[PDB]
Amino acid sequence: GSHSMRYFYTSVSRPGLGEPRFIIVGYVDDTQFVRFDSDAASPRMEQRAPWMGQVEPEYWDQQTQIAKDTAQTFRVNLNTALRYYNQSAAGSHTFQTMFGCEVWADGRFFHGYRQYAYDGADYIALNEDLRSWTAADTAAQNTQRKWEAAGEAERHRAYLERECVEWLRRYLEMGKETLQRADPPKAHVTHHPASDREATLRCWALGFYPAEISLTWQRDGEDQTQDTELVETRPGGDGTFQKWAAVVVPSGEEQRYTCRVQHEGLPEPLTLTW
Amino acid sequence: MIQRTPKIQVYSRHPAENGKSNFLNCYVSGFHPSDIEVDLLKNGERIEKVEHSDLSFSKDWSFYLLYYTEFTPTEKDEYACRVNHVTLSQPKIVKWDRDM
Amino acid sequence: ALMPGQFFV
Repeated sequence: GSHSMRYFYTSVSRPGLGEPRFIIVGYVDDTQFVRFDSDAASPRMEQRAPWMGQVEPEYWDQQTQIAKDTAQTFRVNLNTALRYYNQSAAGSHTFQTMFGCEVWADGRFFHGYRQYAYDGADYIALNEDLRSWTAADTAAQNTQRKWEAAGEAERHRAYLERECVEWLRRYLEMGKETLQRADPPKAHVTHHPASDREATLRCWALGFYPAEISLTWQRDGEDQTQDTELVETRPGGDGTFQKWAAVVVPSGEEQRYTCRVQHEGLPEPLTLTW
Repeated sequence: MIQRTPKIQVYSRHPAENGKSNFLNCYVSGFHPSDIEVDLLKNGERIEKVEHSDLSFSKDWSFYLLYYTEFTPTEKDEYACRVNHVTLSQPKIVKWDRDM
Repeated sequence: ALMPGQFFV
């Protein structure tokens, strides 16, 4: 389908205990490929996907530098927020950004974004025209005025529309053998009594990539979603994802119920029964 | 400030089979702020070797982490995940159930 | 990759 590169910064202050912590994670689609964690005597941008071995060694030095500088500005930003919101120096607070670009399967750009949060709430966001801002409150309006006066939106649009897209295409090629092979789910259903009258059927989908999936129970061929328990998609730990959907049924009625598994690595949707 | 209480799912990487090595996963998500303490327990006792994914977060800004360890399930050994967070009055303990 | 450039709130 489409593809994305996404970055997520987290900055957390710790009054009394030294400098804020600062973490970057970077994703292509549903696979993390880099990390930066300031909690080291000499922190480095580090690979988190093996195809990242294909970059030039300067990449790590250059990305490490940018991570370190970004950590410094977020330590200033944390302090600035204390002034904007008239908060004391005593408590720990959080800054976050996320940004990325999206691309069709053919590599054509179609969406970029950039958003900021303070203490877990929207702070300021780049609008979808990528030329204007939405401030969540009067505190953030300070930042909106600042960034409008300084034409920051254009620097954001420059990166999101060009270098973001170019690098995304380069990583997709770099990691084609994994990034672009969809692992289909390995599915199966299990049987566990509820009453002596009732039993629960659970439909498992394991080991699939990417993360988007459709797991539904049908009774007599029509969808049953007001009686299905459906856990959130969860990581396997090896880069694959997991999900299950369950439904309680009267005894004997098992052949009425079917499980429909739709996923991009499946030539056609799977149908399973007990 | 916004504060969101963590969701907790405990599960194995592959379907449990007694005597076959596996990965015990505890996946905490939807929480805020990010300070959190996660222990994996074997019969009530802390497991020393535990690792976790890099701190990330979702579209609504809330954080998630995967904690995990290699283990070999048996029939008698009970496993659990113990989570502590500012939103919780005491550590929340979610037991591992190989059927979910 | 990231590019240089910093944004102070």
